[PDB]
Amino acid sequence: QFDLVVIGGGPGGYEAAIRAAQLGFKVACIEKRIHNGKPSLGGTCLNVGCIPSKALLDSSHRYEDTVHHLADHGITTGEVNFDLAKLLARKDKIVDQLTGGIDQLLKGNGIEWLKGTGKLLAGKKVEFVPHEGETQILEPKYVILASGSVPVNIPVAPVDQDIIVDSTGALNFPEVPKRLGVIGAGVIGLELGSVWRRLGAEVVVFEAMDAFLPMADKALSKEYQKILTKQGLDIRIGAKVSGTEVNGREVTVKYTQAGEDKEQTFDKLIVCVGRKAYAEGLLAEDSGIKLTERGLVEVNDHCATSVEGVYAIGDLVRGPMLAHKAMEEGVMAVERIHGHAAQVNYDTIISIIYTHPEAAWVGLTEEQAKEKGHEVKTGQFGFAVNGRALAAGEGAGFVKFVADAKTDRLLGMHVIGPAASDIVHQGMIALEFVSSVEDLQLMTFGHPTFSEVVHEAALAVDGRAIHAI
Amino acid sequence: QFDLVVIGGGPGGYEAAIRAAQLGFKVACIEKRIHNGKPSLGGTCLNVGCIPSKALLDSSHRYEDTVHHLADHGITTGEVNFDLAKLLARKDKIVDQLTGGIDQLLKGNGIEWLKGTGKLLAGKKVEFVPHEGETQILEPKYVILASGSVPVNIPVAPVDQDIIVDSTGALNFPEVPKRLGVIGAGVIGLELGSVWRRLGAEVVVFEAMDAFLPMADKALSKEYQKILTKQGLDIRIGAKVSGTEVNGREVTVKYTQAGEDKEQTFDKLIVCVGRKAYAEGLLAEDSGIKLTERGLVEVNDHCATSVEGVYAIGDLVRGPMLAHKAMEEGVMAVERIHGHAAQVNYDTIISIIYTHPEAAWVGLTEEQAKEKGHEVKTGQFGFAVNGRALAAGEGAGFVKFVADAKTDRLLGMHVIGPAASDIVHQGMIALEFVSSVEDLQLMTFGHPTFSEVVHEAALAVDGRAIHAI
Ligand SMILES: Cc1cc2nc3c(=O)[nH]c(=O)nc-3n(C[C@H](O)[C@H](O)[C@H](O)COP(=O)(O)OP(=O)(O)OC[C@H]3O[C@@H](n4cnc5c(N)ncnc54)[C@H](O)[C@@H]3O)c2cc1C
Ligand SMILES: Cc1cc2nc3c(=O)[nH]c(=O)nc-3n(C[C@H](O)[C@H](O)[C@H](O)COP(=O)(O)OP(=O)(O)OC[C@H]3O[C@@H](n4cnc5c(N)ncnc54)[C@H](O)[C@@H]3O)c2cc1C
Ligand SMILES: [Cl-]
Ligand SMILES: [Cl-]
Ligand SMILES: [Cl-]
Ligand SMILES: [Cl-]
Ligand SMILES: [Cl-]
Ligand SMILES: [Cl-]
Ligand SMILES: [Mg+2]
Ligand SMILES: [Mg+2]
Repeated sequence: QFDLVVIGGGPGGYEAAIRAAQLGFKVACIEKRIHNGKPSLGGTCLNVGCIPSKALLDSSHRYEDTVHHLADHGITTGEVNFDLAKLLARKDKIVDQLTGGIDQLLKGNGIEWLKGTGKLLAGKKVEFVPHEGETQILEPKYVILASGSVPVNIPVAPVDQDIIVDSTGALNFPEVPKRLGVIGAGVIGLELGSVWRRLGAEVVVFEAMDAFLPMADKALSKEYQKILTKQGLDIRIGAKVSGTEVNGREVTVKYTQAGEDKEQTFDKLIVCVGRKAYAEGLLAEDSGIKLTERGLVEVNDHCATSVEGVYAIGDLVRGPMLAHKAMEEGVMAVERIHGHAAQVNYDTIISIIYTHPEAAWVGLTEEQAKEKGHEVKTGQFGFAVNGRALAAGEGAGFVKFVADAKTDRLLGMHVIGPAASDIVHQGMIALEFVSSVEDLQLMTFGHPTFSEVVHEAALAVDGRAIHAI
Repeated sequence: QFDLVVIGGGPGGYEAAIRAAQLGFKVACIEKRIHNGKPSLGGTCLNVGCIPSKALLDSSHRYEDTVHHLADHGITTGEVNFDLAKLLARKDKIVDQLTGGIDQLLKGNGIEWLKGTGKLLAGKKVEFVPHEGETQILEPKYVILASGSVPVNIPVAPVDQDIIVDSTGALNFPEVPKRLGVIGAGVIGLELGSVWRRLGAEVVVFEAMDAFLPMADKALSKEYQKILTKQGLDIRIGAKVSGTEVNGREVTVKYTQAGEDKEQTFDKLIVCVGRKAYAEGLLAEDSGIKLTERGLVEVNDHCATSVEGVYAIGDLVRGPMLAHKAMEEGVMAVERIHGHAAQVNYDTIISIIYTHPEAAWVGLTEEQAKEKGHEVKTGQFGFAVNGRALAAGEGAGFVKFVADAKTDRLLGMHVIGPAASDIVHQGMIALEFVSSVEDLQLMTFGHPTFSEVVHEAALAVDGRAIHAI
C-alpha cells in the first residue's frame, strides 16, 4: 500500500521519492531503465547524460592539458598517449558506483523501487508492469510524473547508433573519429564536440539558428564563441542540415548556408539539437491530465497538474531542462503535497557549460532586464590580470553583473572563467537574498582567489574597481 | 603637495591610495622595497608572499598530477621531468608583470609613488628619504600606516638565506633539496613544504605547539592533518627546536618532543614560525602614537590610531595577517577619513590554505560558537559521493556548517576539497546576509557541481541530506 507513487527514477523522481519518505509517506518509485543488463536509477543525468559527459570532459581536459599546457611550467613528458577504452571504462565505473548509490539510498529510506513501467490511470490509480511478473494496479492518493526527456529527432539525419549517433552513442565511440560533425551548438553539442576535439577529432559544430546561445547574455556568448573557436572548435553558424548520405564508414552532410547548398563528409555524426519531453505510455486516455500543444504536461508554478494530487516535474514540464531544476521541482511537489508552500524560484536557476574554461550564468541577461522595464547598469572585470589566474595559467574570461540603476538591485551574473560553475553560486546566493550591488561591494573576498574578480566586477558596476585602468 | 600620505605599498597601502584617489584626494604612497635590483610596489603579498607561493604551488601540482594522476584516466607519458630554473622563471615573470601593473595603476589614478622610506614625525609630518634624491618633509592632512610584516626570527635557526632560509629563500632554491626540514606547521609551512615535496624532497615539518592548526575547526584540522600526512608531509606535533647545526652543506635540527631529545639532518631548512608587525623607521619618538604589548600600533575597530588623522592597517595591526584583511582595512580607513562610518566585519574574514586539496573556512568554529553561548548544531557532507568530484577524480574532503540550534542562524563554514577557496565565499556571503540554515536549504544549487555539497551539508544540519547513507 503506497501513499505516493513516483513514475520515473531520474533526478526529479528519486529526489521526490526520498523527500516523501523523509516526510512519512509510503513511497514507490517506478523506473524502467536497464543499463548494461542492470536495472538502474539516476535517469538521463546519471546514465547517459550529465555524469558521463562530465567524466569525459575531465579526462579529455587532462590529456589536452598534458600535451599543451606543461611547457610553460618547465615540465616535459616525452610521448603522451591515451587509451580510449580505459578512459571510457573509468566513466562507466563512475556511473555504476553512483547508480548503485541511489539504489542504496532508496532502500535505506524504505522506498520500494518497482522495476518496470508505470502508467497513470483514472482516479489516480497506477498501472505497474514489471520487467518480470504480474502487473499491479496501485491506488495511491498522490502521484508525481517524472518521465523526463529523450533527444529531438531530425528526420533527414536519422540515428543508427553507428555512423549517425545521438548523445548516448557520442559518449561511447570505440575509436576517436578523424572527422566529426555535430548538429546543434547548444550546451550538449559544445561539450561533446570539445571532448572529441581534445582527443584528436577534426570537429565541425553546426548551428541552424542565426544566433549562438540565444538564452545567454550577449556579451557572454560573443566572448565565449570567440574563446571556443580559438581552441579549435569550429562552430558553423547559419547552417541548416537538409540531408545526410551514409556511404560505408562515412557520412556526407548536406546543408544550406548563405542561400547555397553545401556538403561536408565526416566519419561520425552526432545529432544533438535539443531534447523533448518523454511521456510514451505515461498516461491512460482517461487520466484526466491536460496536455499542451508542444507535447508537455501542463502544470502551474508549483508543478501541480489539472488533476488534484498529481504533480509533474523535470524535463517533462516547462522550464530549463536541467538536472537541478528537476531535483528542486521534485522536492517542491512533495512539500506541496504535504501542505508546505514550497516554491522554486525560476529566476535563480543556474546554467553551466562544462567546457574549459567553463561558462555559467544566473538571473537576467542585460537584454532581459531591459525588456522587463529596468533602467540597467552593468559592470564586468576580467581574469586576465587576476593574480590567482596568472599563477594557475587561466587568465581568460570575466565576471559580468547586471543591475537596476534606480534601486541598485542585483539582477544577473554571467561568468566565463576558472571555477565558473562554483563562482556563479555566489551570485545565485546573492540573488536569493535580494542583494544590492552595494552589499557585494561591502564584503571581503579572499586574495589571491578567482572569486575576488566577483568583487571587482561589483565595484565596476559603479565604475570604481580598484585594479581597473 | 598631498592630502593623504600612505606609508607602505603593500595590499593595504596601495588599495588605500587608489580608493583615496577615487574620492578626490591628492595622494602619495611611500614604498621602499627594492626587489631584483629595481623599486617595486605590491609589498609582501606580490613580491615574496601570496603570488610567488601560488605560482610554485600550481607548477608543482601540475608536476605531481602528471606523474601520479594520469593513469586512472588512461593517459600515459614518457619520463616526466621539470627544469627548475624555468619553473622559477615563470614565477618571476608573473611577479614582474604584476608589480609593473600596480605601478601603472597608481599613475593612472594620479597617485605619486615616492620611492624610499617614510617616517611619521610629530604633528602628522612625514619624512620622505628617497633612494636617490633630496630628502623632503611632507605636511599631509591624513596619514595611513601600512608598513606590513616580516618573518618571525629565531636565534636558534638563523637565516643565512642559503642553507637556512625564510619564506623568501624557500621560493628560490636553485635545486630541489633531497631532505627538507620546515620549522612551523602554519599555512606558510604547509604550502612551502608541499611545493618541494611534490618536486621530490623528503619533507619533515616541525610544529612547536601540541595542536595542529588550533584556529581551525577541530574536525577540519583532524582530517586535514591525516590528508597531508598521507601525501608525505611528516608533520611532527609538539616538536620544539632547541638548536641547529650547520656542517658544510647539511644542517642538523636538534629538537625535543614527547620528553625525548632528538635530531635529524637535512640539506635545507625553512624557518616559517609566523610573521610579526614591521615598524622599523616608521615612527619618530615624538609621533604621538600609542602601543599595546608585543609590537603593534594600537587602533580601534575602524583602524584609527591615538593621533587624529592617522590610521594604521594590515599586518601592522591586530587581526588575521591576511592580504584581503589589509586591503579592506585600507578602504575602511580611507572611507572613515572621508566621513563615512565604514566597518570591517572580522567574523566574516576568510582563511585559505592553498595546498591540494585546498582548505578554507570562515566564521566560527564549533568550539568558538559554544564558547560564545550558542546551543550548537552542525552538519557535514563529503565530496567522496559527489558526482562532479568523482568525474574529476577529486572525491575527498567535506563541507561542514556550524549553526545555532535555537535560532537556526548560520555561524561558520569549514571546507576541505575541490574549489574550497571559491566555495567558502558562498558561506561568507550567507554570513554577511545573516542567513539561517533554512535559507541555504531552500536554494537551488547546480548539478553536477562541487557546490551542491554545500546544499547537502546545509540539509545535514537538520539530518535530512537527500544523498546521506
Ligand atoms: C548528454 C547530456 C548532458 C547533460 N548535461 C547536463 C548538465 O551538465 N547539467 C544539467 O543540469 N543537466 C544536464 N543534462 C540534462 C539532465 O540529464 C536532465 O535535465 C535531467 O536528467 C532531467 O531529470 P528528470 O528526472 O526530469 O528526467 P530523466 O533524467 O530523463 O529521468 C526520467 C526517467 O524516467 C524513466 N521513465 C520514463 N517513463 C517511464 C514510465 N512510464 N515508467 C517508468 N519509468 C519511466 C526513464 O527511463 C528515465 O530514466 C544533460 C543531458 C544530456 C542528454
Ligand atoms: C610566503 C607567504 C605566503 C603568503 N600567502 C598568503 C595567502 O595565500 N593569503 C593571504 O591572505 N596572505 C598571505 N600572506 C600574507 C600577506 O602577504 C600579507 O598579509 C599582506 O602582504 C599584508 O599586506 P600589508 O599591505 O599589510 O603589508 P605588506 O604586504 O608587508 O607591505 C608593506 C610594505 O611596506 C614597506 N615598508 C615598511 N616600512 C616602510 C617605511 N617606513 N617606508 C616605506 N615603506 C615601508 C615594506 O617594504 C613592504 O613592501 C603570505 C605571506 C608570505 C610570506
Ligand atoms: Cl541529447
Ligand atoms: Cl546513438
Ligand atoms: Cl543580453
Ligand atoms: Cl591555526
Ligand atoms: Cl572546533
Ligand atoms: Cl608594543
Ligand atoms: Mg538567412
Ligand atoms: Mg539590504
